[PDB]
Amino acid sequence: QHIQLLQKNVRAQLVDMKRLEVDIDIKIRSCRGSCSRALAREVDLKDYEDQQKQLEQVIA
Amino acid sequence: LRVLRSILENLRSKIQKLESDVSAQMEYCRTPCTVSCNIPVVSGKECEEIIRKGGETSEMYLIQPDSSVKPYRVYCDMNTENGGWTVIQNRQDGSVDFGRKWDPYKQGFGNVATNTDGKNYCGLPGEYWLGNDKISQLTRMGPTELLIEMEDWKGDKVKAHYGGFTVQNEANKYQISVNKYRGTAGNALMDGASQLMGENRTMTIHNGMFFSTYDRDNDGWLTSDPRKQCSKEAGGGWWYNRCHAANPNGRYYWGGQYTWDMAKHGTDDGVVWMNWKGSWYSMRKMSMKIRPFF
Amino acid sequence: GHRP
Amino acid sequence: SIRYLQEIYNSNNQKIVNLKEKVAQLEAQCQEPCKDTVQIHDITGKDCQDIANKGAKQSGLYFIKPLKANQQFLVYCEIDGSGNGWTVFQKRLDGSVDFKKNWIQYKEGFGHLSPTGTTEFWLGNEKIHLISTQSAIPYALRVELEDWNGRTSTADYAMFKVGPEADKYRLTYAYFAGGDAGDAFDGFDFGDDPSDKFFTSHNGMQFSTWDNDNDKFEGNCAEQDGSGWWMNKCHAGHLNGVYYQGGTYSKASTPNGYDNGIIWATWKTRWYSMKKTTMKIIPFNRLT
Ligand SMILES: *[C@@H]1O[C@H](CO)[C@@H](O[C@@H]2O[C@H](CO)[C@@H](O)[C@H](O)[C@H]2NC(C)=O)[C@H](O)[C@H]1NC(C)=O
Ligand SMILES: [Ca+2]
Ligand SMILES: [Ca+2]
Ligand SMILES: [Ca+2]
Repeated sequence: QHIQLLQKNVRAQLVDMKRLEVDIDIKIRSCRGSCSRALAREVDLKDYEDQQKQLEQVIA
Repeated sequence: LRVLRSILENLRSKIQKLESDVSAQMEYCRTPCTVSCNIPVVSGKECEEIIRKGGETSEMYLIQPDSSVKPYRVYCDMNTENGGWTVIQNRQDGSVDFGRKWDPYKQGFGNVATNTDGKNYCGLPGEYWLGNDKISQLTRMGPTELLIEMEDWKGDKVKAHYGGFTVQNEANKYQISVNKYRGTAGNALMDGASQLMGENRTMTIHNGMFFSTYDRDNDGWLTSDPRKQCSKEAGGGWWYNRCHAANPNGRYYWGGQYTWDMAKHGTDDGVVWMNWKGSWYSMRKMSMKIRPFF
Repeated sequence: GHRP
Repeated sequence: SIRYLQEIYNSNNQKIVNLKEKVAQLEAQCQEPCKDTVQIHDITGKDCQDIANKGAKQSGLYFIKPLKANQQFLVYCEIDGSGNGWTVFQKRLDGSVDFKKNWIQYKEGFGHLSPTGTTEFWLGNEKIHLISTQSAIPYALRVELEDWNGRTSTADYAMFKVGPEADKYRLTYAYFAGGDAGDAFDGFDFGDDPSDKFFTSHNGMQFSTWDNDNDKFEGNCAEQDGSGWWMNKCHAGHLNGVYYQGGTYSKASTPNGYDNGIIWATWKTRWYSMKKTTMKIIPFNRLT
């Protein structure tokens, strides 16, 4: 009851994070041509996959 | 269902990282990147005249299309198919933001060129958009052809050649016109996406369209929905219709393949060329070069 | 130089 | 645990809202392109001297547009503390630029221009002609040479003028006006042959390139010595020659066996190549 809608939210927060993670990866990359040095990072969206796919094995 | 705690934990931890990264970069941005592009002596109206005047190397040059126009910088490709190519648009590493407003697309933005290893001249092109005023003026000096090139993350490449290319002035919202196609990338500009059929296809044709930026909607998608325009936040400026088969000025997704749940608005706003790789694939390399036709 |  | 995942959700969901703003701030910070150290000054005129007269004080890149030219062009101006504005049309200093170019390249120019005057280049023959003959005002040419030991010398020529393409951009001047580098344009008495000095002088010689031979030799000087120059048969002064690190070189270091370095026979043996070279012009009345 307190996890029926509560899980419906974490579902959405995974999507937002996935987008934010990607959006930031793009914005930071676009600084490579503006600033002195660039931040070498790596977006592990694989982790996100397991998360969201794993969340469904608790929705059904 | 208590393992849901590890999920929120994972995410909050993710935020700490993201916050640190953004912070570091912001700190790195306290100072800008620099270049020292000493100017080649040989100059001319555009790159075609320059290679005819002996400028055989691909690098940055100064051109003055008209005595009424302030001379400006551009990257000249003197090696691809007969040379004499004036680079109008270039993507290759995602180092430049292309999700800009009308004025930047009008004036031009990005890096024309950067220094090679140790050389005192900028022989490598950077990522940039020459500028709609400049592109318009160049294409209207006389018959102009356009060469569009792209490369995927697998290393294969294709091209789309347009024997005729014209961009009207700002008063005409930079209307684009292209004809005489030939190539391997698929005629996305004139025929729309090859995966579509009927009307869904014709509405993805770029030929004839006006230019649009997320802050200036001139697309072919008439209506009155403010959140439903072809060009949205972070999206690039392009000759959208309703909406696109190709977008060289899209967001630079690393790796190529991308999904709707990665996109800021759930749309394929990447560097796309459907006629070749489909709707959810972002090129590793994309560029646009023009030259006087003969 | 000179060329004889 | 019933209301624990109520906070870890709303708390970091809030952080996202705050982060997105920091992101928006980073975005605004990365809109500008890299800063380019080279810039072109605003002031312009018929030549560097005209520009120096208008108040320019810094040596650097400027556009000039002689009267008869129908389009302006970039040049490196050397402005000293005495209001003199020299227009440099040639510079050698490290061998970074290949000077084995054809007629058109020597006509339009090649190499690069730097605000700091630290690059090799050849302004065009057409431009050199437009500048030195734009009006009735006579010009002067100053040749600056530097050896591999830091010693420098100069050679001045009064009434300097480069003709139009119709006359093969012929080199002409009225008279050597002094300088410790010696008048190499007057040719040099290298050896036994009595027609030595005569065939190695440069005044009145047309310009030559491997593909446009206009010299006084049955052969092709320009092609042999791999350069573009006012060849006679062939030269005593050769500033557009092959750059040799260290200066010293021999006939053994040449494909054709001829002295093709950056020479000035009146200052150094023909087998000694200059480290730095500068050919600049200014209105004559400016030296007097
Ligand atoms: C034209 O494209 C549209 C999609 O915009 C297709 O029409 C409907 O698309 C929605 C999704 O937006 C589907 O849920 C509907 O089922 C589609 N209608 C059907 C059943 O056709 C349309 O199919 C396309 N037409 C073609 C083949 O050109
Ligand atoms: Ca619209
Ligand atoms: Ca003799
Ligand atoms: Ca000859």
